[PDB]
Amino acid sequence: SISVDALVQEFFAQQSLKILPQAPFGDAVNQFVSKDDKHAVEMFVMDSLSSQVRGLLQLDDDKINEGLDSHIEDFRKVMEKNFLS
Amino acid sequence: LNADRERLMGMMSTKDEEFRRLNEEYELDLKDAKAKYKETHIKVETTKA
Amino acid sequence: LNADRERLMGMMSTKDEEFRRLNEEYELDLKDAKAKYKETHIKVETTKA
Repeated sequence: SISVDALVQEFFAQQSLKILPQAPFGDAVNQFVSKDDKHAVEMFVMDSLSSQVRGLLQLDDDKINEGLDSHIEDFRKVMEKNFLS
Repeated sequence: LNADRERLMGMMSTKDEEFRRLNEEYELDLKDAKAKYKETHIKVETTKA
Repeated sequence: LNADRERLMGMMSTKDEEFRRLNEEYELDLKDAKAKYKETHIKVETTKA
């Protein structure tokens, strides 16, 4: 009595991905089965990496040399708060 | 003392030629080099994540 | 001709100054320049073949 798409959507909540945003990821994988886009999620992943590299290049040298482990999930929350639009 | 003075005359005279030629290869290598390491590295951690 | 001799000797001294650094570089340069291509290239053809 539970949809497999609903099952994956709810199970994407327990863990938070290192750079990928969890909610648009579920959206894309659900779209794979919904509109039968056999080749969907690779556009999502390439767009995500292209946006992430562009965003990180906008920061200063001191910030990137000091660290990079935090900025990635900072831009990840940026991505989810963009996804609501 | 005069001899010592023209010692430094010649020292700077040739060190200036060395300095300008080394500046020429520096300009070439700086045009070739830039700071491309960070561009290489950033995609690396992006891909691994 | 005095200033001429000290110009010659200053040229000698600065020349000795210049040659040593290039020799020091060329040691390491010659150590690693010749071998690597020899193995790299042939394995490239071998593997792609």
